[PDB]
Amino acid sequence: SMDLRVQELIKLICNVQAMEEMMMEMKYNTKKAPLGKLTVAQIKAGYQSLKKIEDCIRAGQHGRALMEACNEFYTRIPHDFGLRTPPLIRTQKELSEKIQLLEALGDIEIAIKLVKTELQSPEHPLDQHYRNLHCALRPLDHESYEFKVISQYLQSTHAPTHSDYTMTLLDLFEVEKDGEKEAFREDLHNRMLLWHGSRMSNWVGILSHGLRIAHPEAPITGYMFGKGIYFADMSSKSANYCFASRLKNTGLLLLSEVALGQCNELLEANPKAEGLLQGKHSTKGLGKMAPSSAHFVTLNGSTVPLGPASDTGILNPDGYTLNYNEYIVYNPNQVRMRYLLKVQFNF
Ligand SMILES: Oc1ccc2c(c1)sc1nncn12
Repeated sequence: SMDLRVQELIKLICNVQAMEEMMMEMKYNTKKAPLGKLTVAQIKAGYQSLKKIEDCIRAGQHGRALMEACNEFYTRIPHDFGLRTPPLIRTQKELSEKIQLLEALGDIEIAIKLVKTELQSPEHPLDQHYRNLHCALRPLDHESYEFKVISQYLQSTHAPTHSDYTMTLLDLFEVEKDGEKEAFREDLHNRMLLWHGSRMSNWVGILSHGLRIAHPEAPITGYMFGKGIYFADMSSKSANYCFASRLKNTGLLLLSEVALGQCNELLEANPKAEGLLQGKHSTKGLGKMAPSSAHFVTLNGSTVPLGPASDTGILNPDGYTLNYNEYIVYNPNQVRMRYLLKVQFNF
Protein backbone atom coordinates (compact mmCIF):
# COMPACT_ATOMS: atom_id res chain seq x y z
CA SER A 1 0.00 0.00 0.00
CA MET A 2 0.94 3.73 -0.13
CA ASP A 3 3.80 4.83 2.24
CA LEU A 4 2.22 6.59 5.29
CA ARG A 5 4.24 9.81 4.52
CA VAL A 6 2.89 9.85 0.89
CA GLN A 7 -0.73 9.24 2.20
CA GLU A 8 -0.36 12.34 4.51
CA LEU A 9 0.98 14.46 1.59
CA ILE A 10 -1.95 13.43 -0.72
CA LYS A 11 -4.55 13.87 2.06
CA LEU A 12 -3.06 17.38 2.63
CA ILE A 13 -2.99 18.57 -1.02
CA CYS A 14 -6.34 16.86 -2.04
CA ASN A 15 -8.30 18.51 0.87
CA VAL A 16 -11.20 20.35 -0.94
CA GLN A 17 -12.35 21.87 2.38
CA ALA A 18 -8.88 23.58 2.69
CA MET A 19 -9.29 24.84 -0.94
CA GLU A 20 -12.72 26.28 0.08
CA GLU A 21 -11.09 28.00 3.10
CA MET A 22 -8.11 29.43 1.08
CA MET A 23 -10.64 30.82 -1.51
CA MET A 24 -12.78 32.41 1.29
CA GLU A 25 -9.51 34.00 2.64
CA MET A 26 -8.96 35.53 -0.87
CA LYS A 27 -12.65 36.89 -0.66
CA TYR A 28 -13.96 34.47 -3.38
CA ASN A 29 -17.63 33.63 -2.70
CA THR A 30 -17.78 29.78 -2.62
CA LYS A 31 -21.49 30.00 -1.58
CA LYS A 32 -22.47 31.97 -4.70
CA ALA A 33 -19.91 30.15 -6.98
CA PRO A 34 -19.16 26.66 -5.54
CA LEU A 35 -15.90 24.86 -6.49
CA GLY A 36 -18.11 21.99 -7.92
CA LYS A 37 -19.52 24.42 -10.56
CA LEU A 38 -16.18 26.12 -11.34
CA THR A 39 -15.37 26.04 -15.11
CA VAL A 40 -12.51 27.18 -17.36
CA ALA A 41 -15.18 29.32 -19.20
CA GLN A 42 -15.85 31.27 -15.94
CA ILE A 43 -12.09 31.81 -15.35
CA LYS A 44 -11.40 32.95 -18.96
CA ALA A 45 -14.29 35.49 -18.70
CA GLY A 46 -12.69 36.64 -15.38
CA TYR A 47 -9.32 37.24 -17.13
CA GLN A 48 -11.15 39.22 -19.90
CA SER A 49 -12.71 41.46 -17.18
CA LEU A 50 -9.30 42.02 -15.44
CA LYS A 51 -7.91 43.27 -18.84
CA LYS A 52 -10.37 46.24 -18.76
CA ILE A 53 -9.38 46.94 -15.12
CA GLU A 54 -5.66 46.79 -16.21
CA ASP A 55 -6.46 49.47 -18.85
CA CYS A 56 -8.08 51.76 -16.20
CA ILE A 57 -5.11 51.24 -13.81
CA ARG A 58 -2.62 51.96 -16.66
CA ALA A 59 -4.44 55.28 -17.50
CA GLY A 60 -4.88 56.42 -13.83
CA GLN A 61 -8.68 56.24 -14.49
CA HIS A 62 -10.14 55.46 -11.04
CA GLY A 63 -13.64 56.82 -10.26
CA ARG A 64 -16.74 55.50 -12.04
CA ALA A 65 -15.17 53.75 -15.12
CA LEU A 66 -12.96 51.65 -12.79
CA MET A 67 -15.97 50.91 -10.49
CA GLU A 68 -17.94 49.69 -13.56
CA ALA A 69 -15.08 47.43 -14.73
CA CYS A 70 -14.61 46.01 -11.17
CA ASN A 71 -18.39 45.20 -10.90
CA GLU A 72 -18.18 43.26 -14.18
CA PHE A 73 -15.24 41.26 -12.69
CA TYR A 74 -17.10 40.71 -9.33
CA THR A 75 -20.21 39.60 -11.33
CA ARG A 76 -18.12 37.11 -13.36
CA ILE A 77 -16.02 36.01 -10.31
CA PRO A 78 -18.25 36.28 -7.21
CA HIS A 79 -16.60 37.88 -4.09
CA ASP A 80 -17.85 38.12 -0.47
CA PHE A 81 -17.02 41.51 1.15
CA GLY A 82 -20.01 41.03 3.57
CA LEU A 83 -21.67 44.45 4.05
CA ARG A 84 -18.67 46.49 2.74
CA THR A 85 -18.67 48.32 -0.60
CA PRO A 86 -16.81 46.02 -3.04
CA PRO A 87 -13.31 47.60 -3.29
CA LEU A 88 -11.86 48.97 -6.53
CA ILE A 89 -8.87 47.07 -8.02
CA ARG A 90 -6.65 50.15 -8.37
CA THR A 91 -2.92 49.17 -8.06
CA GLN A 92 -0.72 46.68 -10.05
CA LYS A 93 -0.35 44.81 -6.71
CA GLU A 94 -4.21 44.57 -6.35
CA LEU A 95 -4.47 43.39 -10.02
CA SER A 96 -1.78 40.73 -9.31
CA GLU A 97 -3.83 39.38 -6.31
CA LYS A 98 -6.82 38.88 -8.69
CA ILE A 99 -4.60 37.14 -11.31
CA GLN A 100 -3.29 34.86 -8.46
CA LEU A 101 -6.94 34.18 -7.41
CA LEU A 102 -7.85 33.07 -11.00
CA GLU A 103 -4.57 31.02 -11.18
CA ALA A 104 -5.69 29.31 -7.90
CA LEU A 105 -9.21 28.66 -9.34
CA GLY A 106 -7.57 27.08 -12.45
CA ASP A 107 -5.66 24.55 -10.27
CA ILE A 108 -8.76 23.92 -8.07
CA GLU A 109 -10.81 23.25 -11.28
CA ILE A 110 -8.20 20.52 -12.09
CA ALA A 111 -8.32 19.20 -8.45
CA ILE A 112 -12.19 18.89 -8.33
CA LYS A 113 -12.07 16.68 -11.52
CA LEU A 114 -9.19 14.56 -10.09
CA VAL A 115 -10.43 14.03 -6.46
CA LYS A 116 -13.36 11.82 -7.69
CA THR A 117 -14.03 8.17 -6.64
CA GLU A 118 -15.12 5.35 -8.99
CA LEU A 119 -17.59 2.80 -7.46
CA GLN A 120 -15.95 -0.05 -9.52
CA SER A 121 -12.38 0.85 -8.28
CA PRO A 122 -11.20 -1.65 -5.59
CA GLU A 123 -8.86 1.17 -4.29
CA HIS A 124 -9.38 3.34 -1.19
CA PRO A 125 -10.24 6.84 -2.55
CA LEU A 126 -6.85 8.24 -1.26
CA ASP A 127 -5.11 5.64 -3.51
CA GLN A 128 -7.33 6.63 -6.51
CA HIS A 129 -6.44 10.36 -5.92
CA TYR A 130 -2.68 9.52 -5.98
CA ARG A 131 -3.01 7.32 -9.13
CA ASN A 132 -4.94 10.16 -10.86
CA LEU A 133 -1.95 12.57 -10.32
CA HIS A 134 0.17 10.54 -12.83
CA CYS A 135 3.12 11.71 -10.63
CA ALA A 136 5.30 9.40 -8.46
CA LEU A 137 6.17 10.85 -5.03
CA ARG A 138 8.83 8.87 -3.11
CA PRO A 139 9.80 9.70 0.48
CA LEU A 140 13.59 10.26 0.93
CA ASP A 141 15.84 9.28 3.89
CA HIS A 142 16.53 12.28 6.21
CA GLU A 143 20.10 10.85 6.63
CA SER A 144 20.55 10.84 2.79
CA TYR A 145 23.05 13.07 0.88
CA GLU A 146 20.13 14.56 -1.10
CA PHE A 147 18.24 15.57 2.10
CA LYS A 148 21.47 17.19 3.44
CA VAL A 149 22.11 19.18 0.20
CA ILE A 150 18.43 20.21 0.01
CA SER A 151 18.35 21.22 3.75
CA GLN A 152 21.45 23.39 3.15
CA TYR A 153 19.98 24.94 -0.06
CA LEU A 154 16.76 25.72 1.90
CA GLN A 155 18.62 27.37 4.87
CA SER A 156 21.62 28.97 3.06
CA THR A 157 19.36 30.70 0.46
CA HIS A 158 16.80 32.09 2.99
CA ALA A 159 17.08 35.84 2.08
CA PRO A 160 17.93 38.54 4.71
CA THR A 161 14.86 40.64 3.63
CA HIS A 162 12.45 37.68 4.44
CA SER A 163 13.15 37.76 8.22
CA ASP A 164 9.43 37.35 9.23
CA TYR A 165 9.82 33.48 9.23
CA THR A 166 12.25 30.56 9.21
CA MET A 167 11.54 27.19 7.54
CA THR A 168 11.89 23.69 9.07
CA LEU A 169 12.05 20.77 6.58
CA LEU A 170 9.38 18.28 7.84
CA ASP A 171 9.83 15.81 4.89
CA LEU A 172 11.18 15.40 1.38
CA PHE A 173 9.81 13.52 -1.65
CA GLU A 174 11.37 12.68 -5.00
CA VAL A 175 8.98 13.79 -7.81
CA GLU A 176 8.66 11.91 -11.13
CA LYS A 177 5.78 13.39 -13.23
CA ASP A 178 4.81 10.82 -15.96
CA GLY A 179 6.16 12.00 -19.38
CA GLU A 180 8.32 14.86 -17.97
CA LYS A 181 11.68 13.00 -18.47
CA GLU A 182 10.75 12.05 -22.07
CA ALA A 183 9.83 15.69 -22.94
CA PHE A 184 12.77 17.40 -21.14
CA ARG A 185 15.51 19.31 -23.08
CA GLU A 186 18.37 17.13 -21.63
CA ASP A 187 20.66 18.62 -24.38
CA LEU A 188 20.44 22.24 -23.06
CA HIS A 189 23.43 23.54 -21.03
CA ASN A 190 23.04 25.54 -17.78
CA ARG A 191 20.71 23.06 -15.97
CA MET A 192 20.05 24.47 -12.47
CA LEU A 193 18.03 23.04 -9.55
CA LEU A 194 15.69 25.99 -8.75
CA TRP A 195 12.82 26.87 -6.34
CA HIS A 196 9.11 27.39 -7.00
CA GLY A 197 6.44 28.21 -4.38
CA SER A 198 2.65 28.02 -4.72
CA ARG A 199 -0.48 28.17 -2.52
CA MET A 200 -1.62 24.85 -0.94
CA SER A 201 -4.69 24.78 -3.32
CA ASN A 202 -2.43 24.56 -6.40
CA TRP A 203 -0.31 21.38 -5.83
CA VAL A 204 -2.84 18.85 -7.30
CA GLY A 205 -2.83 21.00 -10.47
CA ILE A 206 0.98 21.45 -10.52
CA LEU A 207 1.80 17.75 -9.85
CA SER A 208 -0.80 16.29 -12.31
CA HIS A 209 -0.34 18.90 -15.15
CA GLY A 210 3.15 20.27 -14.41
CA LEU A 211 4.12 23.97 -14.05
CA ARG A 212 2.28 25.89 -16.82
CA ILE A 213 2.58 29.35 -18.47
CA ALA A 214 -0.16 31.94 -17.60
CA HIS A 215 -3.58 31.80 -19.40
CA PRO A 216 -3.49 33.63 -22.79
CA GLU A 217 -6.31 36.04 -21.58
CA ALA A 218 -4.42 37.01 -18.36
CA PRO A 219 -3.35 40.70 -18.38
CA ILE A 220 0.26 40.82 -19.72
CA THR A 221 1.34 43.35 -16.96
CA GLY A 222 0.69 40.62 -14.28
CA TYR A 223 3.99 39.03 -15.46
CA MET A 224 7.27 40.89 -14.77
CA PHE A 225 9.04 38.99 -17.63
CA GLY A 226 6.01 37.67 -19.63
CA LYS A 227 4.08 34.36 -19.64
CA GLY A 228 6.75 31.80 -18.70
CA ILE A 229 7.49 29.57 -15.67
CA TYR A 230 9.15 31.51 -12.82
CA PHE A 231 11.89 30.15 -10.46
CA ALA A 232 14.17 31.56 -7.70
CA ASP A 233 17.70 30.62 -6.50
CA MET A 234 16.64 31.97 -3.03
CA SER A 235 14.34 29.51 -1.15
CA SER A 236 12.46 32.35 0.70
CA LYS A 237 11.75 34.36 -2.52
CA SER A 238 9.85 31.18 -3.68
CA ALA A 239 8.42 30.33 -0.20
CA ASN A 240 6.75 33.82 -0.07
CA TYR A 241 4.50 32.46 -2.93
CA CYS A 242 3.30 29.67 -0.57
CA PHE A 243 1.31 32.40 1.31
CA ALA A 244 1.60 30.36 4.54
CA SER A 245 0.59 32.08 7.83
CA ARG A 246 0.64 31.51 11.62
CA LEU A 247 -2.64 29.53 11.40
CA LYS A 248 -1.79 27.58 8.13
CA ASN A 249 2.01 27.24 8.69
CA THR A 250 2.58 24.01 6.60
CA GLY A 251 3.42 24.73 2.92
CA LEU A 252 5.25 22.91 0.09
CA LEU A 253 8.33 24.02 -1.90
CA LEU A 254 9.22 22.46 -5.28
CA LEU A 255 12.74 21.88 -6.66
CA SER A 256 12.87 21.42 -10.46
CA GLU A 257 15.69 20.97 -12.97
CA VAL A 258 15.42 24.04 -15.25
CA ALA A 259 17.25 23.88 -18.62
CA LEU A 260 18.10 27.64 -18.76
CA GLY A 261 20.55 27.36 -21.73
CA GLN A 262 21.59 30.95 -22.62
CA CYS A 263 19.86 33.52 -20.35
CA ASN A 264 18.75 36.89 -21.72
CA GLU A 265 19.81 38.89 -18.60
CA LEU A 266 17.46 41.85 -17.77
CA LEU A 267 17.76 44.56 -15.07
CA GLU A 268 14.12 45.77 -15.01
CA ALA A 269 10.58 44.35 -15.55
CA ASN A 270 9.59 43.82 -19.22
CA PRO A 271 6.27 41.95 -19.74
CA LYS A 272 7.29 41.50 -23.45
CA ALA A 273 10.70 39.89 -22.47
CA GLU A 274 9.67 36.67 -24.27
CA GLY A 275 9.99 38.49 -27.64
CA LEU A 276 13.51 39.77 -26.70
CA LEU A 277 14.93 36.15 -26.40
CA GLN A 278 16.11 35.92 -30.09
CA GLY A 279 17.93 32.53 -29.92
CA LYS A 280 18.32 32.55 -26.08
CA HIS A 281 16.49 29.91 -24.01
CA SER A 282 15.47 31.81 -20.82
CA THR A 283 15.15 35.23 -19.18
CA LYS A 284 17.17 35.99 -16.05
CA GLY A 285 16.04 38.96 -13.95
CA LEU A 286 19.32 40.05 -12.26
CA GLY A 287 19.18 40.61 -8.45
CA LYS A 288 21.44 42.74 -6.16
CA MET A 289 22.05 39.53 -4.09
CA ALA A 290 22.72 35.90 -5.21
CA PRO A 291 24.60 32.71 -4.26
CA SER A 292 28.23 32.78 -5.59
CA SER A 293 29.58 30.07 -7.98
CA ALA A 294 32.38 29.28 -5.43
CA HIS A 295 29.64 27.51 -3.28
CA PHE A 296 27.91 25.60 -6.19
CA VAL A 297 27.49 21.79 -5.91
CA THR A 298 25.63 19.30 -8.12
CA LEU A 299 22.70 16.92 -7.51
CA ASN A 300 21.98 14.34 -10.31
CA GLY A 301 24.19 16.56 -12.52
CA SER A 302 22.13 19.77 -11.92
CA THR A 303 23.88 22.86 -10.39
CA VAL A 304 22.66 23.72 -6.83
CA PRO A 305 23.42 27.40 -6.06
CA LEU A 306 24.02 26.97 -2.28
CA GLY A 307 24.23 30.27 -0.32
CA PRO A 308 24.94 32.39 1.45
CA ALA A 309 23.87 35.05 -1.10
CA SER A 310 26.17 38.11 -1.50
CA ASP A 311 26.14 41.43 -3.39
CA THR A 312 26.30 40.93 -7.19
CA GLY A 313 27.15 44.69 -7.57
CA ILE A 314 24.41 44.76 -10.32
CA LEU A 315 22.31 48.00 -10.12
CA ASN A 316 19.49 49.21 -12.47
CA PRO A 317 20.75 52.79 -13.15
CA ASP A 318 17.21 53.97 -14.24
CA GLY A 319 14.71 51.89 -12.17
CA TYR A 320 14.26 49.55 -9.14
CA THR A 321 16.87 46.73 -9.02
CA LEU A 322 15.47 43.25 -8.10
CA ASN A 323 16.74 42.19 -4.64
CA TYR A 324 17.09 38.59 -5.93
CA ASN A 325 17.46 36.74 -9.24
CA GLU A 326 14.54 35.18 -11.06
CA TYR A 327 14.59 32.70 -13.95
CA ILE A 328 11.85 32.37 -16.60
CA VAL A 329 11.59 29.60 -19.22
CA TYR A 330 8.69 29.86 -21.72
CA ASN A 331 8.41 26.08 -22.52
CA PRO A 332 7.52 23.32 -19.97
CA ASN A 333 9.98 20.99 -21.85
CA GLN A 334 12.74 23.04 -20.05
CA VAL A 335 11.40 21.92 -16.61
CA ARG A 336 11.72 18.58 -14.81
CA MET A 337 10.12 18.56 -11.32
CA ARG A 338 12.48 16.64 -8.99
CA TYR A 339 11.86 17.29 -5.25
CA LEU A 340 8.91 18.32 -3.08
CA LEU A 341 9.65 19.76 0.41
CA LYS A 342 7.04 19.72 3.19
CA VAL A 343 8.00 22.92 5.08
CA GLN A 344 6.97 24.17 8.57
CA PHE A 345 6.97 28.03 8.54
CA ASN A 346 8.15 29.42 11.94
CA PHE A 347 6.48 32.88 12.30
O1 LIG B 1 8.18 37.36 -10.76
C1 LIG B 1 8.04 36.18 -10.10
C2 LIG B 1 6.76 35.61 -9.95
C3 LIG B 1 6.61 34.38 -9.30
C4 LIG B 1 7.74 33.75 -8.81
C5 LIG B 1 9.01 34.32 -8.96
C6 LIG B 1 9.17 35.54 -9.63
S1 LIG B 1 10.33 33.37 -8.31
C7 LIG B 1 9.14 32.24 -7.76
N1 LIG B 1 9.17 31.11 -7.11
N2 LIG B 1 7.85 30.68 -6.97
C8 LIG B 1 7.09 31.55 -7.58
N3 LIG B 1 7.85 32.53 -8.12
